[PDB]
Amino acid sequence: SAHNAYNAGIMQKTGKAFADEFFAEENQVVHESNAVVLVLMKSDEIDAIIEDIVLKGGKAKNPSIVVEDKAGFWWIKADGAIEIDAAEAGELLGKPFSVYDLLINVSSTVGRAYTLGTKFTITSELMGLDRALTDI
Amino acid sequence: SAHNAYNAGIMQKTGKAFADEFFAEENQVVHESNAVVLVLMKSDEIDAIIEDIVLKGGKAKNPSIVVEDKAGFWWIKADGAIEIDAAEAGELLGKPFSVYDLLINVSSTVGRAYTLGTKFTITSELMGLDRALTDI
Amino acid sequence: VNRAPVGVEPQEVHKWLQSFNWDFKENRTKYPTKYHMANETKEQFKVIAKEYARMEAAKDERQFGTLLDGLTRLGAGNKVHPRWGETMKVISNFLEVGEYNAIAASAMLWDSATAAEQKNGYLAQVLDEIRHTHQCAFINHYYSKHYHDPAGHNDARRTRAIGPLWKGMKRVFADGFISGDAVECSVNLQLVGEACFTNPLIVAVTEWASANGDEITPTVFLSVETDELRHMANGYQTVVSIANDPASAKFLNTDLNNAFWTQQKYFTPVLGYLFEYGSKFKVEPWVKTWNRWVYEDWGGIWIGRLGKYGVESPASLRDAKRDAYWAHHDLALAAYAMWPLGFARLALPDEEDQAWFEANYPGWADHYGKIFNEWKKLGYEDPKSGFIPYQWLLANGHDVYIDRVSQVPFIPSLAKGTGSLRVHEFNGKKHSLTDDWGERQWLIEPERYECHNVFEQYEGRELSEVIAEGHGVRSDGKTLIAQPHTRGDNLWTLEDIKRAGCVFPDPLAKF
Amino acid sequence: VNRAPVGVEPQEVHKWLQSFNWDFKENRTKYPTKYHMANETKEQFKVIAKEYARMEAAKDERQFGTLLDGLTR
Amino acid sequence: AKREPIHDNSIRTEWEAKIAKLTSVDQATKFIQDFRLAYTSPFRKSYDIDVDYQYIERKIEEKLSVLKTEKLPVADLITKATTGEDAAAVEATWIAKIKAAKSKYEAERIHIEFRQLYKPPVLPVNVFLRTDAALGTVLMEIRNTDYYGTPLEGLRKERGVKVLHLQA
Amino acid sequence: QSSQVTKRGLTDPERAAIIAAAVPDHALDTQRKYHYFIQPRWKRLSEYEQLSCYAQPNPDWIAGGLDWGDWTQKFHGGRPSWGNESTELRTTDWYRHRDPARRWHHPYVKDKSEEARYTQRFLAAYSSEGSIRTIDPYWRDEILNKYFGALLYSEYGLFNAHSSVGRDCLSDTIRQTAVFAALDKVDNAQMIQMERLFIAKLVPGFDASTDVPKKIWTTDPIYSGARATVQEIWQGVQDWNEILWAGHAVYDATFGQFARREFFQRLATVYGDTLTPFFTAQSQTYFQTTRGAIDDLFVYCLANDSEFGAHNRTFLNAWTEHYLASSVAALKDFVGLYAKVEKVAGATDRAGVSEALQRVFGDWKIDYADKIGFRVDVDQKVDAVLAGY
Amino acid sequence: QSSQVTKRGLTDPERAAIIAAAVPDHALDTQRKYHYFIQPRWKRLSEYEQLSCYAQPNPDWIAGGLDWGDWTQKFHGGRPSWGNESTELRTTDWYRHRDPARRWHHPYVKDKSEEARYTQRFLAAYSSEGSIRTIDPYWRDEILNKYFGALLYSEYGLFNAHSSVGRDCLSDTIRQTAVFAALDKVDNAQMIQMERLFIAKLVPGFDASTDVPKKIWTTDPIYSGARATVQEIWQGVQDWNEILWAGHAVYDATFGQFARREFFQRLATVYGDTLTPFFTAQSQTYFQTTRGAIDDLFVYCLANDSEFGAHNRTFLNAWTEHYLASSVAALKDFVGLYAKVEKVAGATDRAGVSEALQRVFGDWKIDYADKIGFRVDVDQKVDAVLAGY
Ligand SMILES: [Fe+2]
Ligand SMILES: [Fe+2]
Repeated sequence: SAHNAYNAGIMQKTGKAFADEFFAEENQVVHESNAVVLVLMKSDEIDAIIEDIVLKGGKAKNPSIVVEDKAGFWWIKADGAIEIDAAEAGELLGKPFSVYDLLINVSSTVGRAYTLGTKFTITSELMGLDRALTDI
Repeated sequence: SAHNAYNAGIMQKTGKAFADEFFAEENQVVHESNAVVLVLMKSDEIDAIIEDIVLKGGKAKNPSIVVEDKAGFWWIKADGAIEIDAAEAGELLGKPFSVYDLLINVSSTVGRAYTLGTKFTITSELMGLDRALTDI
Repeated sequence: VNRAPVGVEPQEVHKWLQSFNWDFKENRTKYPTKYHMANETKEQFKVIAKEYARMEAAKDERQFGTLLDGLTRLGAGNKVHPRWGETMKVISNFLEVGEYNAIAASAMLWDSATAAEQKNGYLAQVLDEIRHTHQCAFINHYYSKHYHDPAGHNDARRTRAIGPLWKGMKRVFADGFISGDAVECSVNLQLVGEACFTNPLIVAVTEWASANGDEITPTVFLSVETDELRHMANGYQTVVSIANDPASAKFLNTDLNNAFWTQQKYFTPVLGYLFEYGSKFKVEPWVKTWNRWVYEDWGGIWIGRLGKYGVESPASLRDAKRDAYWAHHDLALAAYAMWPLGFARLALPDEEDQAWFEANYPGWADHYGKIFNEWKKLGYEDPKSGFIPYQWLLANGHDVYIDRVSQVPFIPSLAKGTGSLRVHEFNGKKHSLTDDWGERQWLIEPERYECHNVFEQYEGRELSEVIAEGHGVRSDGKTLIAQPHTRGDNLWTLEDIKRAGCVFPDPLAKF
Repeated sequence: VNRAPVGVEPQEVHKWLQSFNWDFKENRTKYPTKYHMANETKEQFKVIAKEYARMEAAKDERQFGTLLDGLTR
Repeated sequence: AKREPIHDNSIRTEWEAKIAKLTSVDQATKFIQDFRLAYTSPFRKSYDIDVDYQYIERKIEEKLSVLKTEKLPVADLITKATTGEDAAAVEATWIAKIKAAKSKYEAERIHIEFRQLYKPPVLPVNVFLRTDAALGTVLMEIRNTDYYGTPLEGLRKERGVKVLHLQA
Repeated sequence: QSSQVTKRGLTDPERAAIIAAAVPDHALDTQRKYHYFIQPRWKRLSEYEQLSCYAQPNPDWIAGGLDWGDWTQKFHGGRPSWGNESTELRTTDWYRHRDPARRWHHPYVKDKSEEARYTQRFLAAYSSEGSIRTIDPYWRDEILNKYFGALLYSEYGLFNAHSSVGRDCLSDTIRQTAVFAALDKVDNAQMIQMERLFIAKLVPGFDASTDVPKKIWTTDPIYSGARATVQEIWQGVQDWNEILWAGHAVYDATFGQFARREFFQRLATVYGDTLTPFFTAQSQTYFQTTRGAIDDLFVYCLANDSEFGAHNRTFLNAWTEHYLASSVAALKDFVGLYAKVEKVAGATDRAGVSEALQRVFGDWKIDYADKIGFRVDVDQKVDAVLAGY
Repeated sequence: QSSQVTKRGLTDPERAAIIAAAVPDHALDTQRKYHYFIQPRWKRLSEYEQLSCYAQPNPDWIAGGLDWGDWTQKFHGGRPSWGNESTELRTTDWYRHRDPARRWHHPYVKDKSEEARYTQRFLAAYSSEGSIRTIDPYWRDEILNKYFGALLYSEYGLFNAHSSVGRDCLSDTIRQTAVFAALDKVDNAQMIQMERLFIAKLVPGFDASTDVPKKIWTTDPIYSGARATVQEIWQGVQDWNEILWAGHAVYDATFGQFARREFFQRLATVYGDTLTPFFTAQSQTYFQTTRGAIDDLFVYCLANDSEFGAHNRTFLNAWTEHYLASSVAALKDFVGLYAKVEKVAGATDRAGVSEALQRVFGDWKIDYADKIGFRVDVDQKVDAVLAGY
């Protein structure tokens, strides 16, 4: 749910309350996270994918997804993995759309991201170490 | 000079004063004009051509030119003819620029307009009747 | 061998185009015409197929970049004033049919020409009008995705068939382009339609769009007209190609005056209505726009300059000027009174609109403004009023007639524009004509003008049944697409219309 | 012969990339390093030269459209 | 009158019933010529089915065209009208009639009647379009000569209208 | 300046504030799919169908139309703006055609622009390479310059056949297919003349003028049957379905394919011509793209229309027998050209020409003839044209 | 949502009003030409020069640099980030090179994208045409599949030679020339493998795996000298000027041009191969574009540097004699391939191979050797390689 919000946890605090937790001793080492962050650049194609793929079928299969509006881009954070099938996006948009066309407006990935077939996947898994990459 | 302004002559009048001249008997037939009107769509390339070609060398050789800002486009009216050399525009812009590239943002012509070599000409002359069209 | 790098530039190929045609006995146009296009005519723009595509694709990439990237990211599609976003339902889809039919018209002229270069000029236009068809469609497609009311943006190719304004558009920008002497069509399409009226319709409108928050339409329409200027050259080339034909002296000024009146009859009132009543922020009075673009510049630079070659100032110009001042206000009375038959939402002029109308058209307040303000008090906007102004007009003797030739509506008891009612019976059928130029056309050519009008098709039927049958409803199946206000609440439904009990009469039954 | 319309998609070419290298004694990096990069490593994005250019040119056209047309106007 | 709906109504249904009962090329040719003389052009005999005749005419054309391909030899499809006449002879006949016309009112009636009688599928498409084009060239030349010569009061009388109203 | 500088509603603070107050806080309908009621040919509506379908304002008395009533203005005499009298063929819905390549205007010029610019880069490099030096100079100056040059008039004539098609045809997707096909034909003709103008810059005394090619097209018996067929398809008929079928599915698919692919392209790769295959690569790509659309219109749809398929095949079979005969004659005149080239085994001997004809007619039987029920003996047509060898 | 929705300064009425009040009513300078101080190579500054020149932050102790001081962080031991120790050649200004095609990143990928998409359209049409049927199946399965396939490893090796060039070279326009040249080489290799994968979809039992090509490249004596040269240019040297000169101006201009144009492309147009010339059209266009830039860097500039031209020609002549010898050996091994093809007069006989070698070496003498003062006897090199025929 709301653990994936941009302003989750410490980010809600201001002033001295923020400082106290920012400098707390337990927060001086990294904490492993199972999340991934996906940034999508705003555009006609992306706004349709967001509303009709990510926020419908996507959130139905991964309820942890949070989408936030950052003016020029969409900020997306979810547990585990996010997957976007370029072939489904093409059907939605009514025009040819390969995985390489989808990447025209995929702007950032915090996670392990890869292309296989028509599918773009960003996953918390350590691809190439824990699970091998494959060909078509 | 100012006979080529968008709001020249009758256009300055309002209310009944406008009506009276609009319906005056001498204004019920067309009046032959030696002018041409050129409309340029606003863009990076066009705005440079306007300021560094049309309003410098162009107005130096044809002082009748009037340029007016119509938000999305430039409205240009002059006596006789206006000429734009695409080869000079390319030197100004620092990139390849044929007469066909210039036409990307030439939006309207009231006059006889034609392409010969690198040059775009809009003229009050009756091309093909009074003066023949030629090849390269 | 010489190994310097060389290519072949477009104008090197173009120089050989004229020699591509060859002579045989059957090499003649298939279409009826009074004229003979000279075989030596040259074209003003030296375009070949490969360079055509390179030039047009570059225009496209910049246009679609602006639309799909920049303006979408800015949310521009819903920053338009509602009056104008509604008006663009009509402008872009009505213009679409002109773009579409111009494909066929230019092909008919390509057939009619004998010079390979003149064929090439028309052929480039054939391809441009396909481009513009898809561009107009893309505007409504984009609006459907991004603007707060997609209804009517999303289905006008069928919902336009309900109402009377669409019939008049089919005359000037569809049938008038393709039905007649190739040369009569050319003057309707290119020398008047394009050289004269696409300047206000496509260029000047972009300033009105921008004033009302619309940066989508300028992005597209200004690119559309980059092609159109090559079409203006096509029409002028038509005149050049028949200039030494003795038939020209017999016929040209007649076809020209018919075409000028045909185009102005619809566009002079319709564009003025859409610009001034379909906007919140106004740029300038329509009659000044018409003066600048139509009378002074088109009339002076095209028609005036052709006087050397027998082209006369059109006989109907004096009548056209009276329309430019008053006829769009006349049309507004019909458009507002018959709002349920459209596919756009309308707004009565507000207090500051009214002050602007009276200042620029003195007398407007006492004639038109008084009517609009009475309708407002009667409940024009309110779905629980039971009020539809078309019945108010009938109840006060202000009958509406459809011109059998132009399809333009006419209210003789209220009109200040040009015209007067003539009702003829011929062979058991009654016909209403509205001006001297159209009456002559119908009297000389009755079999060209048999168009069924909305009263003949809808006679005796109740308004809501006609709208339901035509799919003039939103996706709930009950709420009208058309509305008499631009607010987000209190939308009219089929039952609100049915409560008014409006049934179509036969306007000519009384004669 | 079979006359169905076929092409070759980028990932069909990419699958053969790994076999483009070949072994000789001098096939070693020229730069100083403490590490040895394993010869079997695979890449997450299957990109070939032609598809690289197609993908990047499409990004460019939209960007330069927005800049030179829309935002300038 | 109270009109029925536009695209689906009792008039169209009844006429489709009649059309279904045509079984021969000769019977369908007479049916379609009679229909077109009765209900098409400004010189039609009746305006009773004004808003439906064009759709009905389409349906008669469809029946006649299928009967043609079912019952005629292929060469007949190319070179003969369904009246049995030679297509090329029909073409020569009607061009000669319009070129002998002395008024625009005689020429206009010849062209309109040619279309009423020989519109496809009666005449083959290629021969019909060519003939229609030649007739229209003549009709336009006569009509467009001195187009503004006769004043409206004169043209109203020449046309033969009953003037029901003139606004003053 | 004399006129007001108009303030933009998008960015002017005052106008933007007024516009914001007037825009509702919610959508007034949820159907955002442009012309949602079009029936899709494929899984979901395509942008191609959305932007194209029902642009033509046909009434209900032209099969498939959504409008009503008579046209507003017709020809003198009463010819309708569009009408059923324009063609012998019939259908339940004229809007049913789909270009399988789904080309609206933008993808069409996007693709041709790539070919436009790459061609010029290729020519500049080819000139720098000096690759002309290996071309047999007899093939170059006698066959290429004269007889390939003359073929441009076949392409140009096929181009012009579409002028009446572009005016007369009865739906939007058909009109787009026809006009795009027409531009590709005139593109072919201009590309042939571009090759000749190119060779003229590299080989002094090479005459790139059209005078000799035009003379050969109009008077050389090698092209006598071809010119006769093209003049008939272009100017002898006006049924717009007949023109498209005769032009693309019979004449260009038999004579045109033999001339372009089996003669000029194939024999360029036996006489060391490395330039001509660059240009025929384009014409043959254009032929296959056009065929996909011609196939959909005629083979997939009209020949199988639920009410009129057998009716339509009657006309298509008649057209085919007449125009196939003209095309066989055209090939019989054309194979005389082989008397002017070096005899190469399996290429320009009687066996190679017979195998080439077996390819063109055998392909044509599979692509077109079998699918409309037209019965053809491939062997008999090969023998008929070999008569002129 | 958890975070504020940021208001846009461009369109929000309140923020736009504040921004408008802070923007001055006049410009604060009138010089609007980006990096106006670059010295133009042509009549006026080009966008290519504006976007490229002085991006590299060289100090004044690397010839031409505008900055000052030592690098902020160097290699262990003191190797500079960039330094004069990277090459034997010297110049008064490393920024002086200009690609005559003026390619910054956008025109480069724009052009290759046109070739990318057109290629796929051409292949779909070629498959539909059935044009494979006329290709000599021995040329197809023996020479094309095996020995053209093996050539991809020459292109791939030349590609990899640029890795150290891309790190080591000393200016921005040079770096762009080198990287674009590198991508074109790896493009060539992938295109050769694309052709093979394409033929595998049309001809059953055609093996498109790289196993046989790799075996032939690594162990077949036909490629033994070529592989030795490529391994040396790639991994045997690190002078980045030596790599570019040896790779493009000697090896690829002699062996590479003979293999691609004189053997595979030319003989495709004698054995009826209509597919291979489509792909070599690209590699040869890429070679000529690269040559224009190599020529500017080495022939126009470095060989004529006002202070170091004679100094530079000393190294260039030394490099040339060493690598031309390797390339002559490579061609001598390679012409053994002619023993495996059908003897065609003027093409694959001793006279045709000798005329082909006279083209490659004669062109090379004019394009490169004459311009750096290198003395070469064309006839003697032709005789040296014919020794292996
Ligand atoms: Fe247009
Ligand atoms: Fe146009």
